[PDB]
This record gives sequence, structure tokens and C-alpha cells, in this order.
Amino acid sequence: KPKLLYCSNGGHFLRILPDGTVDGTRDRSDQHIQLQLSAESVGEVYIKSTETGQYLAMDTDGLLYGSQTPNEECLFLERLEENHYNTYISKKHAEKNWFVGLKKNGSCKRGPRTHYGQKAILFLPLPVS
Amino acid sequence: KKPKLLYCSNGGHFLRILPDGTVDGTRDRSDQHIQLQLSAESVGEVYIKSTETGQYLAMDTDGLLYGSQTPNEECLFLERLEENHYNTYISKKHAEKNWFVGLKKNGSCKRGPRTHYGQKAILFLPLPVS
Amino acid sequence: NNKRAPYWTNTEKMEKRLHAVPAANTVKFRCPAGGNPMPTMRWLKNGKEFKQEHRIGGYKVRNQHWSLIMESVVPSDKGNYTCVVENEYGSINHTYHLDVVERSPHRPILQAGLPANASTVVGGDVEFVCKVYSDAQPHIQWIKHLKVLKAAGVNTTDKEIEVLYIRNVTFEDAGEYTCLAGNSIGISFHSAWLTVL
Amino acid sequence: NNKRAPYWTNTEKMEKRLHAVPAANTVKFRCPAGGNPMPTMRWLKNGKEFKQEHRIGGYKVRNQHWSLIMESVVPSDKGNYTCVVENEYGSINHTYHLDVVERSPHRPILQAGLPANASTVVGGDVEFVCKVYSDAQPHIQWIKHKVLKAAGVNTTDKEIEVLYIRNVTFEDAGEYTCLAGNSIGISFHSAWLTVL
Ligand code: NI
Ligand code: NI
Ligand code: NI
Ligand code: NI
Ligand code: NI
Repeated sequence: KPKLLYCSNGGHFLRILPDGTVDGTRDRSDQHIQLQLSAESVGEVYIKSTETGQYLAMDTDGLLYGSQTPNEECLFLERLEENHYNTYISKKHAEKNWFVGLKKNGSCKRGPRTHYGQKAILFLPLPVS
Repeated sequence: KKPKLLYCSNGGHFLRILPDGTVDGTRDRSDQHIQLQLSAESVGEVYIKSTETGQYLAMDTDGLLYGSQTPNEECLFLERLEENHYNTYISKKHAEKNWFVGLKKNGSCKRGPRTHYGQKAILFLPLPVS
Repeated sequence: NNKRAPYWTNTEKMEKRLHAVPAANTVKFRCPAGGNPMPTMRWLKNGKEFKQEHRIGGYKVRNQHWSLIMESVVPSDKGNYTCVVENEYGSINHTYHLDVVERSPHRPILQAGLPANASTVVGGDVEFVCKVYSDAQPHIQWIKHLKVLKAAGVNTTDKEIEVLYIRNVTFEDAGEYTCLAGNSIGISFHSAWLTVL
Repeated sequence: NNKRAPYWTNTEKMEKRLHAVPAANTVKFRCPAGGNPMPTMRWLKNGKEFKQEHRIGGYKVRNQHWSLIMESVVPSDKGNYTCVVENEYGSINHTYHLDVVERSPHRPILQAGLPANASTVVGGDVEFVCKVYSDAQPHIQWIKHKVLKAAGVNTTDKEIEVLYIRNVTFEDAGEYTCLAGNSIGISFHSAWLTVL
């Protein structure tokens, strides 16, 4: 079943646009937020849009984007932090700690400019509707 | 010539170079590290230095104001007297990018990349020592 | 001339309409209003009056900061909270939606970065550690690379399972150790490497 | 209850205490005030009542916006301006310090965006412009890269302003500069004429 990936910082849902751009909304009605979490191994996930079937990805500069071909840049490490929120790192650029995020306004937040103590990396899986 | 103060219209502060090497803005006319000393190499080029920590205002490769003790390439600013009669200072080195010296309304340095012609952050006026 | 019906004095602070949080948290809702006479404020849970006694722990209100506050939030709190600012010239209202989520019990959690890798000259005594946070006692086992060296409860105790020792190493001991922990909700696991010198 | 002593409704706008500006400019001081009954507002120049007849061109007030406006500021305006908001339950006040600055005598100034680059096909007539503002008639000269024209005896100011180039050639292509100066300093901006 699908879940939404609500970010605490702004309180937006994680979205992948047909335009392949990765932002964040608040429109519970929006279709491009109804994410589909899938796991390779345990702790490794694939988040794809149940609409444009796009796989959340992060290129070599730490920039979230919607690709249509599931690949190395689509592998994220889902983790439940002590505070009970979820934090997703880039398998690929994991060594540095490039988390998925969003700035207080609902826009992707460059992997490099991000960090552990940030409310931008914390997510919550909420029901469909 | 003599020591002047570089007042920024935006928030209404005096440019300031801290012993720390950090560049910000105060409102204390008495504060010491605001007594700047403008010196011009070529006409249109300048060196702003604290008549105390003898530090020269500088801008690194990411447009970030800092106090230097060794006058260098990142110390040269292009002094320009604008149509409205305020001065704007540009990084000689990063001139191509149009990176001005600036202060946010709270009196804190403004990173070059996030500054522009239209901002009141970049308008200064030299004022008497006292 | 000096009349004035309620108005918002800080729209950016009301931007976040949906409040989704883990239970036990504290939540604050704000409705900064302006107006003359100074407007009054009241809060509504799902439409009707939100009596203090309507939830364990009650709720605080900070009129000078136009806010409502609920501590140690619980699943029962889920709902719609609406403020209602008013004076004799009119009123305004806003509505926040709160979704509190009970996340425990959950899979065991391993403090990131651990176990820490290591390396030592043949004959030396290396050490490995696995810290696991849990509201219970998690099943934890050490796996060598298949051999399961230690196991919580089996051969080593809990206090003992936290630290995997390896006295008088060798070039054989060179490999990928693993910390596997888990419970009925699931498991977590992190590896480390012992480089023999 | 309905008893309310004057309060600041917008502290932000009041952040900037020191207002330093070029002469001639227009300054505005604001003191957004709240209070029931509605408070009243009055201004004070250097501690005393700022009466309209205290400056040439008096001053406008904006009750709606709790402000004071002074147009074409002069050095004689120098001073502290204090607002006093008050009603029967109390009063509050703020003080702004105004420092008007005569920037003259100053170097020439060139109207930004002039000279304007140009480009034309051989045969036509290209043009270049330089407008300069200075306390005294500015010494201005066009420099092609040799000194083309130069304001003096045979070239007047209105003439020097615009540099014409009839029936161009591929040789005329290059950097035309407008250099201007006075006893205090000099400024200069270039322009490129591309030949087609
Ligand atoms: Ni709900
Ligand atoms: Ni827990
Ligand atoms: Ni069990
Ligand atoms: Ni003064
Ligand atoms: Ni002038």
C-alpha cells in the first residue's frame, strides 16, 4: 500500500513532479505525493510515485530528482532515528551523509547542505487518506 | 585621508571588522573597529582597513567578508559613486559576478552571491570620524 | 475612525496547517491577531468548545503570544483545532489539523557508526561494540564472515553481548563482523571490519 | 479589559534608529502605534515641538500610517526626531537621529547604462552617448582604442555628450570610452561598436 512522506521542518509531503523535479506540497489531494516504498535488502528502499512511477533519486551533487529508470541513484537507506522519525540517506553518496530533505518552504535541499541535527531530514510515513 | 565610517542604509549600521576577523555591522558610534581607513591603489580601486586591528576588508572565493592582516587580491574593492549619491563596493577579484559588500537589516555580512544592484544592502555613505 | 475588526498579524506562522507528530511530543498552535478593541481568543476541538478537562494533562494557552499548547501528546488528541479571534466588530478563525502517531514499539535501533571498524598487528587484542536502544531487550547476535560467535541469552549475557572481544587475533580473524539486533517488529544491523596487520 | 496603554504595533519598521542620507532626499520616520482609546501622535525635533514653520517646506504627517515625512532634506534638518504616542493610560516614544550628508564636491557621475554598446552594417551612422553630472563643468574626452573628441574650446558640453560616427568601417569596431573628471576625481565607462 502507498504512504506519504511528511517532512516536519515545513510540514510538507515529499513530491516528485512529472517534470522530474523534487519539491514538497501540503495539498493532501495532490497525486504526486502518494509514494510507494519498496525494499531491496532490509534497510534499503525505493520510493516511487504510484503515478509517474518515478524513483526518487539524488545525482552526484546531492540533488533530489525524479528518474524513470530505477538505478544506483535510486537506492536510499531508510532509518528510524531515536525520536521516531525516518531519515533517508543516499546509498550512493552515503559516505558523506547526504540525506533527503526539504527547506521550510517545500523545496529539495542539496545533499551537501544538510545534516543530522536538521529537522529537514525527518519524515513520517502517513496513511494514504 | 582621514578615518571615515561606512554607514549602510539598509539596516543603518557602520561597517565593522572584528579582531576575530569576522565582518559585521554595529550601531555604536563609539565602537572602535568601525574607524575604517580607505586607501586607493589605482583610481577606482581601494583598501578598507581598521585603524585598530590594521585589518583590510576582504572577500573570499564564496563572497564572504572577512578581516585580513595581509593586504591581498581579496582586499581590492571597486569604489563606485552611484547616481543617487551612495557608494557601492565591488570585489575586484570576483567583479565578473557583481559581488558587492553588504549588510543584512540585522547588521550581519551579506554573502556576495546573494547581493545585487537593487538591494539597499549595498548602499553606503562615508561619514565623519565623529 | 479608530474601529478595527480582527486581522492576522503574522500569516507566515500559520502556514503549517497539518501537524503530524510522534506521540509524547508537545505541540503549539498560534493565531497572532491584531485589532481594536484587542480581539479575544478561544479554541475549538472538532468544532465544539475545547474544555480543559477534555484531555489528560489539559492544555496551556498563551494569550500574549496567541497560542495553544498541548504537552505529552497522545493518539486521543488527533483532530481539528480551531482558534476564534473576535471583538464586537467581527471575527476571524483558523483551523489546524493534528495527527499524532504512536511509533513504539518499533524495530531496535543501533547508534549509527557502530560497530566501529578496527585493525591490529597479529597477536593483539581487538574490540567491537554494538549499542542498541530498545524499550525491551533485543535479540542480538554477532555473525562472522557462516558463524554466529555470540548471541544475547544463549552464550553471552546482555551486558556481555554489547562488546565483542577478540584476544590474540590472527590473519584469519580478518573479515566482516556484523551486529544484528531485533525483535517482533523487525531488525537493524551494522557491520565493521577487522584489518589484520 | 478595554483599558490599553499605547503599544508598538510594528517594532520592525523602527529597527533603524540612525537615518543618514544625501541632501535633497526625502526621509520618512514611522512609529506604528496601538492602544484603546486610540493614542495620539506628536513629533519632537531635538527635544522641542517640531512646528511646521520650523523648516522650509514644512512636513507632512500620515496619521493612518503613524508617520512623519520630510521632502528635500537639507543640512539644517540635522537632528533627533522623536515621536510621542499617548492616551490617558500612558505614553511611549521613539527617537530617530537624522544625518543629512552633502556629497558635493564629488567626482563626476555617469548615468548608468551610457555609453550604450552599438553595432551596425558598414555605411550607416552609429552613435554613442555619455551623460555626466558634476558640481562644475566636467572635463570629458572620448578615447577610441588615441583621443577622438574632447570637450574644450572647439567642442561644447552639449556636443561632447554625444559622439557620432558617420559611415562606419570595420576599422571603427572597438572599445570607445567616456572618461570624465574634475578636481575631485574621475570616472569612465566603455562601450563596444560591433561592425557588421
Ligand atoms: Ni487525520
Ligand atoms: Ni523508542
Ligand atoms: Ni523474541
Ligand atoms: Ni548627527
Ligand atoms: Ni551631486
